[PDB]
Amino acid sequence: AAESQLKRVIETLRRLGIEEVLKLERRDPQYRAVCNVVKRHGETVGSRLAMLNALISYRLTGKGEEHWEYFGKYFSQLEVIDLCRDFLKYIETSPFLKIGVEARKKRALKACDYVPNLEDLGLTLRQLSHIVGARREQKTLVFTIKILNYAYMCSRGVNRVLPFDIPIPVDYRVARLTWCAGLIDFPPEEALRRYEAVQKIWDAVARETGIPPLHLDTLLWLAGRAVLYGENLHGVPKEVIALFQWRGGCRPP
Repeated sequence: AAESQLKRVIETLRRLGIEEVLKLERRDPQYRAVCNVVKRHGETVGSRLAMLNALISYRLTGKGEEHWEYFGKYFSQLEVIDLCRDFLKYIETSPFLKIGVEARKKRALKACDYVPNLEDLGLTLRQLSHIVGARREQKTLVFTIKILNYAYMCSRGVNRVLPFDIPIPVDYRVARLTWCAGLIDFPPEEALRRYEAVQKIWDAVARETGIPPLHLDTLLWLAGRAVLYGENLHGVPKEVIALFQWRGGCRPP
């Protein structure tokens, strides 16, 4: 089943080009928040704020979307002076960051002075892995690279396709979608533990479709909104949504 589902996924996602994915990224509320902050604060400060927000985008109790919207509103309308201090204050203030707030502050503090290199995202990922103390493939780090690409694209007014060798950010949602598409036969909880196995599947999809993993992430966001949450944004077509409804209860309420 897993082999035939992988083929179906590839041959369906082949109907979409990388240029269409890049266009969809402009619609992502994460992109919009980042871009609003970069326009307000410039590339260097805005990219650092977006980076720090991405680094602490975990244990959000289902509020990731609201959290990015709040980030964008908070910093788009506020002067930033001492970036580290201002970020730490934001962590304390946010309605969305209350779980483990002290450890969020400590992680942000580790990265507070770090200036990402937006034109060498591979070196940036390696540096972040040392700063944060995580494997390069860990969800929050690869997600941070995606967010940094959003900041770069917005700042420079360009498209830039991410590397194939940076894997997809595997959170419980992505694990659930992978299971819902019949690509794994072990449950989402186990998949999340074994997140590299999930990444390997999406790396095969990436290679065969021409859509790098961090861009496949965009498609999974849209498909997930439709299938898990019942919010059809019409960013992906009906046949893409249907991929993720292979298993019985993979349906909106």
